[PDB]
Amino acid sequence: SHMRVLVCGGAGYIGSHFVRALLRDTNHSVVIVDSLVGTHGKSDHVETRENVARKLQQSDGPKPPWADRYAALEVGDVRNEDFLNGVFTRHGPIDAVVHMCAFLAVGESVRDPLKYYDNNVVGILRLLQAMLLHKCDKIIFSSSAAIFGNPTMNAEPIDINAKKSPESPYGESKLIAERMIRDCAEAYGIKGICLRYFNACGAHEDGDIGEHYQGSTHLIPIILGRVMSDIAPDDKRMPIFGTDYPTPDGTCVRDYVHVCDLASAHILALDYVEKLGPNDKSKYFSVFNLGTSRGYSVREVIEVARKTTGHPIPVRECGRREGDPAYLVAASDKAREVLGWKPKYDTLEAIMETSWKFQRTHPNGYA
Amino acid sequence: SHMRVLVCGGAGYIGSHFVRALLRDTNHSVVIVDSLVGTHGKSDHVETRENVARKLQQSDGPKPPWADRYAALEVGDVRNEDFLNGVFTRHGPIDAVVHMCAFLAVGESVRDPLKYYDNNVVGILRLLQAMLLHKCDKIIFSSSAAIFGNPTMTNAEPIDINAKKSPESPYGESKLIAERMIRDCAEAYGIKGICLRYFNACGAHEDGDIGEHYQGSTHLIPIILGRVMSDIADKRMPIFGTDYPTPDGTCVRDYVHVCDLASAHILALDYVEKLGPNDKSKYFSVFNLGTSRGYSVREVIEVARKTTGHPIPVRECGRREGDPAYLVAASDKAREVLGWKPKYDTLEAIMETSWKFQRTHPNGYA
Ligand SMILES: NC(=O)c1ccc[n+]([C@@H]2O[C@H](COP(=O)([O-])OP(=O)(O)OC[C@H]3O[C@@H](n4cnc5c(N)ncnc54)[C@H](O)[C@@H]3O)[C@@H](O)[C@H]2O)c1
Ligand SMILES: NC(=O)c1ccc[n+]([C@@H]2O[C@H](COP(=O)([O-])OP(=O)(O)OC[C@H]3O[C@@H](n4cnc5c(N)ncnc54)[C@H](O)[C@@H]3O)[C@@H](O)[C@H]2O)c1
Ligand SMILES: O=c1ccn([C@@H]2O[C@H](COP(=O)(O)OP(=O)(O)O)[C@@H](O)[C@H]2O)c(=O)[nH]1
Ligand SMILES: O=c1ccn([C@@H]2O[C@H](COP(=O)(O)OP(=O)(O)O)[C@@H](O)[C@H]2O)c(=O)[nH]1
Repeated sequence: SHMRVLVCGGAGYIGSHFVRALLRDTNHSVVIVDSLVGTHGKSDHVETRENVARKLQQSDGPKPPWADRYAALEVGDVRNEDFLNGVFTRHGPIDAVVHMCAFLAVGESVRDPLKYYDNNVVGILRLLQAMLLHKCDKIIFSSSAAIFGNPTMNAEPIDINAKKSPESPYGESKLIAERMIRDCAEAYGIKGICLRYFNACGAHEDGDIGEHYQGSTHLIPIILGRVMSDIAPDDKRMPIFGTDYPTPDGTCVRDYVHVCDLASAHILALDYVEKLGPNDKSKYFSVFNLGTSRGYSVREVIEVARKTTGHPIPVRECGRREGDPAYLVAASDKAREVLGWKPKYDTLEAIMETSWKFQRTHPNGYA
Repeated sequence: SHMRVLVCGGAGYIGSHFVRALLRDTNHSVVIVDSLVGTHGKSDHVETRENVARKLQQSDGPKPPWADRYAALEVGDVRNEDFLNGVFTRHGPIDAVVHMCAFLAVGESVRDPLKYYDNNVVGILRLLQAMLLHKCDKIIFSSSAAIFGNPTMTNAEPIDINAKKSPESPYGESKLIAERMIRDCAEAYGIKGICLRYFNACGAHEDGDIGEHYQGSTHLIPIILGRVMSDIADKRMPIFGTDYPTPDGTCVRDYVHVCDLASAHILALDYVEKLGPNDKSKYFSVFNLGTSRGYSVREVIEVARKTTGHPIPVRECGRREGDPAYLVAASDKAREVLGWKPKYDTLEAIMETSWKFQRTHPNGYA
């Protein structure tokens, strides 16, 4: 069911996996708008017309059914209202917006709130205003488990409607965005879906795209980066942020969901909003928690990395990183029931293997 | 305590009363920044150097202690970076910011959320960024009872500062996010902030020269008094919703005089100015400002009838979306910590000042 999709932040980690799924599993037209602030100012990995061509060229073998599928790339900031307007006009009519751009280092948001409120909140504001101006009535928003925080001061899978008590400015910025999108449904008829990803991880089976460790603030990429340093010719120990949490082993528990499963959820979300009609209205705004429903502590994740890489990965216990909730695991019944979401990755072992395959073949990232 | 104060939205209804209190009851320097979007693009009422000299000229009798006091006026949008930065630079150093600008029609925020999220949220964001850039560490923010919304399922009692926040409108959401942004700036940059939740602002300065004119107003009392004016200077007074979970079915509110709100800001300014390195836990504070008395829409109209002597015919209508059923304030902390002492209690006295201003201003300030 062809549809022209505008993917903000599409050159990023999760965005690249979503775009690839759009290009290989759908007939939608893809337009990416990214400032490249989260990609070191480069876009060699983006599946533009030229990049896709070079890939099919440099390599030999049966031409894939998606060999001619590519996305357009518009480089700029979504807060630059002029730039944004030009993108909607030149690539219009835009049927749906998938808003993935943001700053997402929870620890950094606590130290520099304004950087996060500006980019995260003003960014979604500008998109919503552009959608209204250009008659676009469908949006899929990248939310987070960070909107939940710790229980109001049993730890079990978090439901979509659990209380929202953000433990960081990052979480607050995602939460206000959901409120804004919700209010636009009632006021302007904008159909929106907020997908709360939990801990995104893994890499596409092809092993060519993923989250490089250099400059990363996330657990697994950092662990694998320590291995990339243990592999190199002779403190390289793996830092554990906080061991005094209200969890079984004292370290934070998270739900690691594969980026390819997150990608398929967006395709299902797009089909859902596209089928909504005027009688649905109460269904114009919906939220879904995306996770495997299984949790792993920081210690357990490191142990899986050790068994996946075959390396020692010496650790070192440190103090808590401000902004971190003790436990964040997802209950995804709504996503499974309503969207028909069917995650292919369940164990961290299989996920970790795809992350390692990508990292171990990219000592310098995409560079 | 000679402090230079930047008052955003200072040309407005509540801002004008706060500025007058600053000029007559303090020795602070006042700089007003306002786009005049809420004042019909005019500022004849603002107590600038010129406007104040005209009052003096027309006045007969000995000069008051505050005869020559005036405020500077910078006309522009706080969301305009170049403009805001220029104001901080030319009038600097700015010691404290009193952020009063915003759009505040609860009913309109439900119909047009983006207009409110933009102005209300981006406005406070720019001010906080400017404060950081220009080394300003003190801010007093105009919050609202709208951040509370309805109670989660009893006994309807005055609302405590830490009651659950369940905004019933985008307007309430915009005020709430501003409080969380200010709070996070305390922890991160050492910015000392106070969020004053005004409840239903009403009344007018005893002088009878400034207030909220009915033409273009979305608020209850100004609209009621406007119905009295139109008849003299349907045409029936509309009651929005009569099926609310209240004693008489209409919304209950806490009407607090703008002059009492003004004195609370002066007390708030003193509170943040006295904060030091040891008072980290006090860098972010919130206070609910109300009389603790509630009046339903029916009761307010009843008071207006007696105050004006006009029949004020009515027509019951449906609910205005975005309205909580009950909003009355418990002001224990404001009284205990700031030493706030409201001079107006009952609505009769308040209504009297509102009527005095309106009846003498058939065309507003025009
Ligand atoms: N990574 C996770 O575990 C996780 C979990 C929950 C939610 N999320 C959310 O998913 C989205 C994507 O995350 P990611 O891991 O792919 O991160 P990422 O940084 O790789 O992707 C974000 C992309 O957005 C771009 N961007 C940022 N601000 C922009 C702006 N103002 N204008 C244009 N482009 C801009 C960046 O250049 C980057 O390419 C974000 O909204 C993030 O908050 C991520
Ligand atoms: N009136 C009430 O009952 C009430 C209750 C609770 C909270 N508040 C808050 O108190 C404050 C003042 O309310 P008021 O009744 O005096 O309203 P008002 O409209 O008279 O005052 C607001 C002033 O801010 C200005 N303004 C708006 N956006 C601006 C911008 N972007 N840049 C520069 N100036 C801008 C307007 O021109 C206006 O002069 C607002 O923040 C309002 O939300 C009012
Ligand atoms: O070097 C690191 C990086 C992260 N973490 C922890 O691993 C968990 C996941 O952190 P991440 O930044 O990868 O994602 P988040 O849960 O903040 O969205 C959290 O408890 C972090 O404190 C850690 O112990 N050491
Ligand atoms: O013409 C009007 C205007 C307002 N109201 C009601 O009076 C109460 C106060 O409304 P207002 O806009 O003056 O202030 P708010 O409580 O929204 O901050 C609310 O229940 C309104 O619905 C009314 O019944 N008729």
